[PDB]
Amino acid sequence: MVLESTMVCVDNSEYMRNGDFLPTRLQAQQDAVNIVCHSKTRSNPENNVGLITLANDCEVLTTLTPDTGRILSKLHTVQPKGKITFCTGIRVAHLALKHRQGKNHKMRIIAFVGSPVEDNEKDLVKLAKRLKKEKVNVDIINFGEEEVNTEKLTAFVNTLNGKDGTGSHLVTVPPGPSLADALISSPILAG
Amino acid sequence: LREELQLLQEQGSYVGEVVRAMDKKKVLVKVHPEGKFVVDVDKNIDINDV
Amino acid sequence: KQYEKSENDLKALQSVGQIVGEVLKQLTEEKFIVKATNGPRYVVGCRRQLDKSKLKPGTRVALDMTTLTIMRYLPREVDPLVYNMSHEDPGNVSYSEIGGLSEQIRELREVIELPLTNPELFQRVGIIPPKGCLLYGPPGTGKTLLARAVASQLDCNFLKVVSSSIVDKYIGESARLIREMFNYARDHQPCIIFMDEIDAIGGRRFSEGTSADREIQRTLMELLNQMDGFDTLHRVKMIMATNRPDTLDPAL
Amino acid sequence: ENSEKIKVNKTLPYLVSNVIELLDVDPNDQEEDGANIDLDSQRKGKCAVIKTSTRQTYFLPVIGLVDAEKLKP
Amino acid sequence: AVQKVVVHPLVLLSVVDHFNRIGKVGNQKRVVGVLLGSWQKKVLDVSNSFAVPFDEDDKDDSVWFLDHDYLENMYGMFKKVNARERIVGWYHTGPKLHKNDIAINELMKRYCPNSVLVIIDVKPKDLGLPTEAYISVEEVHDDGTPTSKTFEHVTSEIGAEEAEEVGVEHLLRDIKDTTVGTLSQRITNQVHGLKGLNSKLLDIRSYLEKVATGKLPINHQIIYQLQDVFNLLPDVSLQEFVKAFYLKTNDQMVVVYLASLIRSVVALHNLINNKIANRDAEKKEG
Amino acid sequence: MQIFVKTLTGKTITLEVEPSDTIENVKAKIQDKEGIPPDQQRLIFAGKQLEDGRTLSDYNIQRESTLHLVLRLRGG
Amino acid sequence: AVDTAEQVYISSLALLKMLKHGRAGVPMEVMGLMLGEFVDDYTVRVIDVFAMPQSGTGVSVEAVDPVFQAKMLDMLKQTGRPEMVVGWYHSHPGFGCWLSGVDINTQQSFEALSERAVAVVVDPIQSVKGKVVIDAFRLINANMMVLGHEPRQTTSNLGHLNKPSIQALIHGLNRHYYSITINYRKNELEQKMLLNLHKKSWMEGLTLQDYSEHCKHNESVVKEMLELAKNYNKAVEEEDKMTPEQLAIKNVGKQDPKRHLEEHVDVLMTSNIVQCLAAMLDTVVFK
Amino acid sequence: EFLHAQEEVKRIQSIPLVIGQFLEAVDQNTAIVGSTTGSNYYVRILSTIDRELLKPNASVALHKHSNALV
Ligand SMILES: Nc1ncnc2c1ncn2[C@@H]1O[C@H](COP(=O)(O)OP(=O)(O)O)[C@@H](O)[C@H]1O
Ligand SMILES: [Zn+2]
Repeated sequence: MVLESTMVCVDNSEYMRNGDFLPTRLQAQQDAVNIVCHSKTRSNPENNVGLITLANDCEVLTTLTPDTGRILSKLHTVQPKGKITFCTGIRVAHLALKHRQGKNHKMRIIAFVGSPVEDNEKDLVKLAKRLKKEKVNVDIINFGEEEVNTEKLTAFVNTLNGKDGTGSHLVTVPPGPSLADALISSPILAG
Repeated sequence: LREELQLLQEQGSYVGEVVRAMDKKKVLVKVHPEGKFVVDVDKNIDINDV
Repeated sequence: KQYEKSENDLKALQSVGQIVGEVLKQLTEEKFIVKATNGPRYVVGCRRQLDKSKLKPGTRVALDMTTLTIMRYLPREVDPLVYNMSHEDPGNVSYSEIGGLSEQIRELREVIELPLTNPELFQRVGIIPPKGCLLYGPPGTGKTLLARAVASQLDCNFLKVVSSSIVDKYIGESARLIREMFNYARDHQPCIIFMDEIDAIGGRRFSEGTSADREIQRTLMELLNQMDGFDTLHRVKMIMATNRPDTLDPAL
Repeated sequence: ENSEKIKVNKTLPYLVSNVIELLDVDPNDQEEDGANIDLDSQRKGKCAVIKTSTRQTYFLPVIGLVDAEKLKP
Repeated sequence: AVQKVVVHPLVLLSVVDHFNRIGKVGNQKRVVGVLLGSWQKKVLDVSNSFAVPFDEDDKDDSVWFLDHDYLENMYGMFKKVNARERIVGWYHTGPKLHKNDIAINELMKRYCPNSVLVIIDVKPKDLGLPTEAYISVEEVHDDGTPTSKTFEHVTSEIGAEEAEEVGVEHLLRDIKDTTVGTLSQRITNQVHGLKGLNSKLLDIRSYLEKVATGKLPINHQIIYQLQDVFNLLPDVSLQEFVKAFYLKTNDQMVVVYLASLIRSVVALHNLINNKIANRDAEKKEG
Repeated sequence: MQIFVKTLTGKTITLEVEPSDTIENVKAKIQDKEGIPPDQQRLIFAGKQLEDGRTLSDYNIQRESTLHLVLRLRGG
Repeated sequence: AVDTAEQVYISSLALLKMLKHGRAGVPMEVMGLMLGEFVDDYTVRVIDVFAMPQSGTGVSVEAVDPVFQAKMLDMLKQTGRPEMVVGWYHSHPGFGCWLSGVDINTQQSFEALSERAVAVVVDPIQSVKGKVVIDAFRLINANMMVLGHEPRQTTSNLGHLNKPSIQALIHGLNRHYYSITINYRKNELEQKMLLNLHKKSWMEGLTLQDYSEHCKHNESVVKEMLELAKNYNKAVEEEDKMTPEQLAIKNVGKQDPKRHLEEHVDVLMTSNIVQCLAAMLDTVVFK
Repeated sequence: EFLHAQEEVKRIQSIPLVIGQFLEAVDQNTAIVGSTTGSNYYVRILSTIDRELLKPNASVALHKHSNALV
């Protein structure tokens, strides 16, 4: 019923091409998209969903829309091939959600990272205080391998919601091959 | 030229032929297709000019 | 169901008829000179998307009543006296019913039936086929009967004229039928013309008699023009029938 | 209410005329909206041309309160 | 190839309103919209335009936005109201084109196979002809570029239509103009001509002073393609060209000498015709 | 229940109706507040044309939903 | 609550959207909405104009589905800004630019919803390349037919821009409505570029046309100019003493001395001067 | 302004035009035409028309209501 604009950041880099989740990570992250779009539909039809990737190009396959059947058409032949790119992936979700049609919706970004990022801690803390200046809450869901026992991620989330924040969370990966419903057992409501 | 646009939004004039005049400042004119009309003369013209 | 008929009539009421006229020439891309059929001439325009190449000097269009602009190009008129003699004959048993003149039955076949069904043999010798024929004889020998069996084959492309209802009370208007006839015979390509009893319209000549005779002779000379004239004919066959051939014009 | 409205606009005084011939126009290829008129090409049925008693020919695409089958030229 | 485009004057004004919509930010916000035209011929037509949301940063010019969903629906409306019209390309308002401006073309070549841009200028500080258009090809070079991809100059002009000449030239009455004046436009045309000559030379020496000394890439672009410009430079006053000005200008002097010889006699008719009418209306009045 | 009738003139009209009411009764209430006859009235709910023969429960129109009011536009 | 001397501001984009939709749908009335803002209680300002899909007859025109309407205004809000409908427009092709009996029927529909809803009349047929016949009207009640309708505190909407035309007061003025004045507001940015769109590059300013045809054109024009001088000797010498209004009635016909003689000299002048003078600069400037 | 004045006269054509034929001319800027409506009139002419085009009994255009040479 609450007013937001779901911005999901999918992963079609090469490190999703393995089987540390049970069929393949692609169906694992697709079923995560399956449950969040039904979550945002049964919450409020006024809410709306747009997607972005973190590949060589950050591609807007669907601009922000309340219908989810278009998103489910895009998830097929997603081609998990490319390099993870991070510092512009938030930036292309940053300036996207200032062109919304309902300004009462909260700018919320979810992100699916299943690849090791080569980010600097200086580049993210510039992005983190940039998000302080516009009041954007981002909840990152971790997949697979990354900087394991996440460093520069908990540091990024805390330096996003510092000084009486805690509206942004960091759900790390459950390091176990299982169905995606067990991944979202705690994030079924929030982080 | 500026005045001219109203003056040509103004009705035209018929042309007919005088057969012969009669008394009391009237003539007898078939116009082109139609019958003959007993009409009035102007104040600038004369009977003797007809 | 009865309400559906009423709603069609609600739609039917606000239709406004359109002026019928003919295009004289094209002035510019959007200026056109047309003429109403009852009289005067106008300067008009099309809408946007009328395919203005098809507007030619001589074509016919429909005009708006108030704006007085071109709505649609249309095909050619018919002057429904022609419709009263085109789709009007009822059928007949063929020429097996007639008998006793099988030479003339064969003789008519080469001038009508063969050169349109088989035009190749005439090109091979290299001679244009003949145009028209003449039937004559005593009454009741079957001159009209023979034309019925020929007409019973086509039943769509046969024009019959009594050659006595052509006359009128006006001065023109009898030629105007004949121009419309051959032009209708121009449009459909394999046409047959049949005029029984020419002797009303035929005649020979008078040495400056009644002005009523001059109306007949001017009507007669439109045939003498439009059989030979300037415009030649193609696939237009003319069957002619009479009782006395002596009273006819030698130019015919 | 409709048969009342039919009675009003179908009066008694009429102009008589002649049915010259009958036609049937087809639609066209392109009809852009904004300038869309139903009179142009939205009807593909029958149609007729009429000369009045005042020596004036008219074109009407909508026939009226008769049947096109019963009409002959 | 397309080899020119034809731009109606309804656009060049339906761009500037959209620059006037978001123009309250003042500093910099580039307008990008969608161009509509006719799949006409080798020569091509431009009729209509509409806008699309777009923003982009100052550093890292790779973060930019074209709402595809807005582009599908609003063009679906214009396809609905107008079946004659379909897409031909796009435009942006930037005075000089930016580095970002090639990936925008690489997006929407999936809409029209030859998607063409048009650069306009809301502020032509140049008093010459604005609103020039480009098209992208591949010109793979001796250097070993995998794809040398840069836009090509295409000539352009302002179109005309019978209804829009009514509405435009009605609005020209807010200023005075001499279109009817013969040879008053002409003397300005060589003034507007040679001003264009001086403007292109002050620009080219600014490029040439930088690449001479200190800083610029000295590359095998213009520096010898501009050497060919010096190669033409006709040697005007030499042996036989003198016999081109003294055999042909004096031809055109005689025609002017003829035209003066009648114009003086024509004005002399108006003397006697006035001097007869002057004193003979006087001598009968008195 | 209350609803909202949003015009194209940026104007919001509130109406107290019932979920079982017909659309022509709602159009009568608009005439009660404006004097616009219901033939000159068009009602759009979420991009859908509304018909007078149905009810608000037929289109799942509930309390405090947003309608769109477009007027008849014929000249001539 | 009272009227004033009202004033209809425009946008320059609007009038071109007015006539082009009107000219392309010429033989019937074509319809559209009008989109602007109510800046005060005194003046009104339109900035945008768009049409809708329609369906017409020869005598009437109707709109179609209103699902186009709200979805059009929705996508104009998110690109640019939100705005306000102020009225509407249609055409009267070749007519006397006057509100018809159906045109007035859609106005109690519109004046009841918003107060100062403006009806606007355009005609792309009586408009020539010089000037446009634009028109806008404002409905008045019949219940206040005796009482005054405007307070008339100035002269600006009384005797200016015309007295009302005889073919428009025959239906309207000042019965059932009142007219309203229209001017043209101009932003500086479009004003500067509306000025300069008929000029070219320096290529056009530095051409030398071609000397073969230029001498051929001079060979052409002088040749009949000899023949104009042949006729000029006869008529000027002739001068029958005829009280020259009778000279001025026997000259309509084929008669033309003194008129082509001024004309061809002007053509031979401006061609030869520019052809010389542009050839002068191409030697002084170049090398 | 005189060349702006010539152009603003030209709304008078606008093409619902009817066609007559020129017959004669009385004096300066007033003439006689024979219409194709059967009758015969006494009309006024525009100062724009070049007077070299007259007397073949030329085909001319006329106004509908006011019936002048246009
Ligand atoms: N050869 C024939 N065989 C059979 N019946 C004939 C023949 N000739 C004439 N008839 C009869 O004559 C009638 C038609 O005569 P018609 O063709 O009018 O003669 P004409 O044309 O010379 O006046 C037919 O009803 C038919 O019964
Ligand atoms: Zn009207």
